[PDB]
Amino acid sequence: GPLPNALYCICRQPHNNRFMICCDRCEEWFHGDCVGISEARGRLLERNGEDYICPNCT
Amino acid sequence: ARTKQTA
Ligand SMILES: [Zn+2]
Ligand SMILES: [Zn+2]
Repeated sequence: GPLPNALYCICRQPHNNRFMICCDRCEEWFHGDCVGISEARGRLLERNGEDYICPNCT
Repeated sequence: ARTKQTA
């Protein structure tokens, strides 16, 4: 699994136990609060199996 | 979508 000091997202910062979502087009991980996805939306997207497309990829 | 939720 990845090390705790790996970098992600548009912000180039670690996971830090923050809510994150993976882009199905570029495979990068994004902090929800960086890209506009609430935890609640994340819960729904995870359960409904729908793709997430990040801002870079839009 | 794949997510990580605060643990
Ligand atoms: Zn971020
Ligand atoms: Zn993307």
